[PDB]
Amino acid sequence: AVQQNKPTRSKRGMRRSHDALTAVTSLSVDKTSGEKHLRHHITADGYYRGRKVIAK
Amino acid sequence: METIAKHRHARSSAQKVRLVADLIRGKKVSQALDILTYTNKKAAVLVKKVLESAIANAEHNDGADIDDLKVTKIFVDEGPSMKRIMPRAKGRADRILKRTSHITVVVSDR
Amino acid sequence: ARVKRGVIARARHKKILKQAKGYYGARSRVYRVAFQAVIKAGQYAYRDRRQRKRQFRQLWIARINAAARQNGISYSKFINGLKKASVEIDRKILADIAVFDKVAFTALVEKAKAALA
Amino acid sequence: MRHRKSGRQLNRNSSHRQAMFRNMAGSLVRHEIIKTTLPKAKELRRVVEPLITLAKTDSVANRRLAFARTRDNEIVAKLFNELGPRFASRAGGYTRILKCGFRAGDNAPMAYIELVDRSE
RNA sequence: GCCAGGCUGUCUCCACCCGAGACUCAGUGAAAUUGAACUCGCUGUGAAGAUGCAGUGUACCCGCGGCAAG
RNA sequence: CGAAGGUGUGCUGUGAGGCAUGCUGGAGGUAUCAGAAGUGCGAAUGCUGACAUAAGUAACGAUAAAGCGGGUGAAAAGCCCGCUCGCCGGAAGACCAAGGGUUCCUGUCCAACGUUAAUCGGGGCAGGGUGAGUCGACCCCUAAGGCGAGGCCGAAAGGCG
RNA sequence: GUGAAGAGGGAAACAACCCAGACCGCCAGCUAAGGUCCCAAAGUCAUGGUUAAGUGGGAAACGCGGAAGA
RNA sequence: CCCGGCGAGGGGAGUGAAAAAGAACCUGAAACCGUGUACGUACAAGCAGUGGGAGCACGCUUAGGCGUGUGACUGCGUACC
RNA sequence: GGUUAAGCGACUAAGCGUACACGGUGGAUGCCCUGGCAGUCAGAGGCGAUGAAGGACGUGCUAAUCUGCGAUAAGCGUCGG
Repeated sequence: AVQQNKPTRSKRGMRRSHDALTAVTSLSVDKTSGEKHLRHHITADGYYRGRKVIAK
Repeated sequence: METIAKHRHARSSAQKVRLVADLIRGKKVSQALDILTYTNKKAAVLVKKVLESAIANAEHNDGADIDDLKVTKIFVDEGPSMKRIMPRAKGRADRILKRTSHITVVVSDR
Repeated sequence: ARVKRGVIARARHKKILKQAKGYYGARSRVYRVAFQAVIKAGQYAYRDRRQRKRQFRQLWIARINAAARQNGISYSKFINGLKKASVEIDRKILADIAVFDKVAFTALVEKAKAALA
Repeated sequence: MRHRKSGRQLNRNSSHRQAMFRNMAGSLVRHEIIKTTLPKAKELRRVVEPLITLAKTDSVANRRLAFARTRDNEIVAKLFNELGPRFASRAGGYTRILKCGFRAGDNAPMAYIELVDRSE
């Protein structure tokens, strides 16, 4: 069970076409801190739902 | 004008790096930075650093208007490959090529 | 003395590859495949140098037959009428006239029928 | 097939999982907050909240059982004395989990799991 | 090498469960082998087992988990 | 004021070919006529250097098992501290013989290695560390065995003693 | 005689069958074998007949049955 | 001088004839790997070429149906030693 | 012009192929030699128990190497350029 002919670069590209990732494009700006974060995630300085997290 | 910033001999494969590089092609600086920050990839952080260096070069060397910048041309290619020897069964050896990626980002407000 | 053949080999490879444009990747960029590809393409061109004449003659015959059937006569009967009337219009000219001039081919068929009858 | 089955595997042995849950529950009770993988915190909830539920009522048998679980004395002492009175007026929802992105080493989900009150 | 007693999933007949691979994610990263591929089925032929010839039928393009009939 | 080399365009010959010139090249090339080839590569399971192939697939090297808070650090699950769980415990404990020869400790650091991140390490650089009358070697005697003056043998080397 | 060392056209491909020995080129005509319902270029042409079985399109011995290729 | 982690790396200024000479440092090919431009490709079957062939973008013609880039469709075509 | 009905119908490229411009490892081609191969003319045709050829260890203001040297150790004494 070994290859008989060389796979083409076209075949390589068409096989890797499905390897592309996706952008979140869903940045949420906190009401209080006014900074962006992922949906249902805290900000850099521990802020979420206008609540001051320990942020450590 | 056009400001170019590149990282040479990066500790990543060009094929894998392109997967994240293609995302920030033709997108504004703010959205590209956000996507790179919230993308969990070694290539993502590498391209984030490259784009930050490009933005800094534009701000310092060139005139003004950081906001109006854009990722005009981003491309990643393969570079020198480090050859290493890995033992296998029957006392044989395999030659493994550790790859490096040259990343380049060119921006222009125009 | 010693002679280095690098320049000659490079020139020959470039000459071979220049004629291998648009051969779907390997057959255009690989010297070995390109050379054989070039030879095969040249053989096909040599065959087509006469295949073109055959195809054009058959197309002209088909167009003349179509026009003759439109006018109400068979291609063989029309050709026989022209030959017995001493009309030696080439098939390419007949097809072009049938295409770009209807009255001309009406006259052709009229003369052919008159000669036949 | 997981057809109406509960309990994520979290690949480990049964005893290893039990010890992991006990130790993490004890640490959570001690520190009032911990930082761990989201599946780990979710699996913690089910075993940690019953601890506070039992601590709601103070008795010799309850204290002995709360010691048997988590095999610690400081955790038991803190229970029935601090968290008990604090959550006596609340039924359920003793712990809350808040996701905090991923991990640089793993990129797996991580979250802070902590008591709702936390006494500031 | 054969026979007698218990024994058992060898089997009738295979079913569930406990762990490591197998599947996705993050990072590192080979080999066997490779004339060129836009690599379908049936009939006939063909250096004698036709993906590639002549006739006919089918099939949007490209990935992912397995069988190996070639 | 622009030669070889590399890459395109045009012209030309029945042919291997020849001429003009844009581009990088900043120093050599060589008309015509004659003479010798290490004189013309597409294959010999050919050799040397580089690169796709399967593929970003396997695999990441016994199922003893990691987790939590803090310190350094830009990055902490693999570095350090403290707590909890587990394994070996006639071993997975400790020292020696043989072997290895500075890998031992400190300060500093990520160029390359750890089948991953690394600040860590048996990784790079600089410094320190080995103190013998009582340890062993060394030294005296000695089996197996070797050398072995005189001597025997053998063309010479050389064998025995 | 062909191939071996002969291209090309016709029969489905096919080398031992038929015509025909490719100096090169032209969007010219004619013809040999083979065909004139289309695929695919040409007669759905005529004249006097045969066939009722798709015989044509599978094969001899008897009076269409023997007559069968995965 | 700036981004970068006190780094590697890069962008400016300057020396330099040249930094399209930066120590991985004369000239810098082919196979391999991407970007931008122009065309084709999601109903079509086979050595992937050839003749015809519109269509699609640009320059020329001081319109002239011309060349370059691709080949929807179509007859033929079962690699080399 | 609005409605019903019938026929035709490009504009999409997740990716791929073709041609052009620019790039990445690549060190091939071209240019150069304090390097080799082969001959001619000459000396020498041997070195050493007054200790040969070859090696270990040391010698700088020196941490390592090459080269010279050997406790007088990248040198010392006499006589000349």
